[PDB]
Amino acid sequence: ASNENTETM
Amino acid sequence: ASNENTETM
Amino acid sequence: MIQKTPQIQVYSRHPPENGKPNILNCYVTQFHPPHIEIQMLKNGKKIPKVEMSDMSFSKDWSFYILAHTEFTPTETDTYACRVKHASMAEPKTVYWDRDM
Amino acid sequence: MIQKTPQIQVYSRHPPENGKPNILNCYVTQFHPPHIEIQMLKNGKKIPKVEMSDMSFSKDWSFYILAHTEFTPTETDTYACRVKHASMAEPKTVYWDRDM
Amino acid sequence: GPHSMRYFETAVSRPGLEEPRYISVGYVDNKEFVRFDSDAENPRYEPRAPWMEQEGPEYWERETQKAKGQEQWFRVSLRNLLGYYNQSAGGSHTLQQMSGCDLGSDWRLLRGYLQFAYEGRDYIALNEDLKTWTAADMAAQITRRKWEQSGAAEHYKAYLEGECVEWLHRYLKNGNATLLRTDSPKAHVTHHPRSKGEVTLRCWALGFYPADITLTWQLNGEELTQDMELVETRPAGDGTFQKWASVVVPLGKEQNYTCRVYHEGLPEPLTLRWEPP
Amino acid sequence: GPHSMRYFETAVSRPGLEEPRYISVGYVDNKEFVRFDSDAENPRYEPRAPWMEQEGPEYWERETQKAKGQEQWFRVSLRNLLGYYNQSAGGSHTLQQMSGCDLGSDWRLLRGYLQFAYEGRDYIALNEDLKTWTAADMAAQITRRKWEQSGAAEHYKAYLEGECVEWLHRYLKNGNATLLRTDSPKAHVTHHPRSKGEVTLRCWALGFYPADITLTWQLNGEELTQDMELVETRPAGDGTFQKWASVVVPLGKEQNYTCRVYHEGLPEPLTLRWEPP
Repeated sequence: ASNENTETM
Repeated sequence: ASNENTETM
Repeated sequence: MIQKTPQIQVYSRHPPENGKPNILNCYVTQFHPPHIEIQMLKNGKKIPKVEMSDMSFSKDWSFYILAHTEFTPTETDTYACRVKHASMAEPKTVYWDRDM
Repeated sequence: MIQKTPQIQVYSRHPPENGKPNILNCYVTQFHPPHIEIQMLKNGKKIPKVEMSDMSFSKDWSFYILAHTEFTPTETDTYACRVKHASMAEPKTVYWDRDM
Repeated sequence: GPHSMRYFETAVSRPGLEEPRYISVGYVDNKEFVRFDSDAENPRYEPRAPWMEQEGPEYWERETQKAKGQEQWFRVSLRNLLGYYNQSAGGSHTLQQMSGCDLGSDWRLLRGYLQFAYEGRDYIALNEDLKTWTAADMAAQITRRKWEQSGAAEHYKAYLEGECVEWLHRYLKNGNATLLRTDSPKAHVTHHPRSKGEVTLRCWALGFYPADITLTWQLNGEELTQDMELVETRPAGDGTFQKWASVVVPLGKEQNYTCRVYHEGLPEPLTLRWEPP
Repeated sequence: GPHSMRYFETAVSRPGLEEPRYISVGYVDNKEFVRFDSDAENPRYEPRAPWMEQEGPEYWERETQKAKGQEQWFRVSLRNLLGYYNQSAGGSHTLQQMSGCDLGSDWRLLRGYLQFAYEGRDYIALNEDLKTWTAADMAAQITRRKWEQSGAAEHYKAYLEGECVEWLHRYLKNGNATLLRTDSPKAHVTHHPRSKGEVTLRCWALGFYPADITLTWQLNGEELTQDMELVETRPAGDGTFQKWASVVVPLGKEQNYTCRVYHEGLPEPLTLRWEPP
């Protein structure tokens, strides 16, 4: 199961 | 003594 | 501006045997940007209906695709794989050599 | 987008001799793009009136600059060279080591 | 043996179209197991390994919904970067990500893994500590401070040691039959004549899975170090692999040289040499 | 000895301003002789070697006028390049050029030289033949195809074998004293003590010109290929160079190790060892 990144770059 | 390039890139 | 040169390998799925139907693979690796053009040709004429793997990349960030087509090796018939990529000035054509 | 990491060398023009006036060089090389920031510092305080070489590049296309300041080496006084460059995440500080 | 799970996410900026092509590829023990592609007619996570089909329609839904969330993260990340690197162009730009976890043989977590790349080069990576970041260049430093403030490391830590591991155990439990599976290599030596009174001996290794194989050429007990030519392990296309190793050897002295094939799918290591008709 | 002349031209696109910073640097035998910089208060070719002052303010004017024509060539080539690589930027872009000629000891032309680079990467180069071009990538192929039609190679050929050579002869004639000159290295070994009963032996080579030098460490009469630590040949700043090579050697067994310095300015190669008073 994948993750979701929080804050963008 | 330098050269002068002919045709542009 | 990180243009990585594609590495090509042209080979049969099963060992070549003249007249025995086989699969010709064109394994393109080590390239970047992912946009590539992979042609597969019989006697130089582009082979239509060429199957291609899905977009995968490696631990080193380079992309890799596996093009392959159904083929029946003959003494006369010459097969090759042509690759156009942003990183190359002109298309690399790698010929199938049954010895490798 | 070809960001090449700068290679720094901090050294004296003539062999160091405590109390003997000398020149401290900071040789930056192997970098690209040419825009760089070179600070030279005594005990951590930026040295004012630092002379810098003119814009030169090498056979490999990398740029190089030679920063040098007048200095009189002491046992206590610490010298270093700080470089900020597009290719680096944070500024590389190379300390002068009279043994090299 | 050790186990790993990775998600290889790619976002390729499409010039003009204000939505890239997001591609998430899931791997369990280096074997593709799930895949998401925005370019699909109806974009959703699809089972890329048979044992993945045991999941319920909600596992697929939870993942597909996550993907939609990522697709957005990439758009923005991809824009901000073009910003940081003064690229403001309608030239394709590619942002990649590798996230995951490595486990011991005991399935206990060894390492958390999170790497990002822009335009093929490393951009930013979270360190083995799952606490600190490493930026590749000046533009990457913006993301570092941005993420040091965000506290973003902590969530990734939480996922990599938590969700990632818990999940990997399920997948390994569920895929055991397919995962422990091995196709043994079928080997043979080919004789390729050449100039200066020499012949190239190609030791072929075909139809093997996993791709990890060792091919060695031996001159009467001595293992050859440099006269050896090795091709990168290539996929047969049928799910198996191929590799070959060749040596230039003086003619006649053909059967002085022996090839050895080491693969975990073999009942014992293959020892073979040139068989002339 | 062999002789060379090179013009190292650089054009750095400045964002906002609509003209780059052109920098032409002349070298005769790898030694900076003339220099042009657009960023100067009064931009003009300046002597950077004393023997260049024999040239009349007439000569400088001919060159300065050439630089103005290059300053434009770059600006356009920069623009066009930015197009091929879809780089529309308010970001700086750098185009570099190396042109010139190599001569034998007899001053007869050996090689014509013309290379171009975009962003620090090779873009296009005219081959040794001074007839055909080599493009680094697909974008560079536009310039190749553009220049094959233009016949641009022929003019560069004409310059590199003609003007370049004729000129270099004048410069070599005029700078003879300064050019034929070699500063021999002044060497010495320094003793740097350390842990586990080992010492670092630093063989220093100072105040030498040209920068080409070879430093070797020898144990009883056998070179220490991989043990040895160099440093990149660095400028003293006074026009001479410095280099050093170090080896970690066990204590007492110091004088078992010998340093050799090979330089063309030496009446014979320097053979050194740790001399403790």
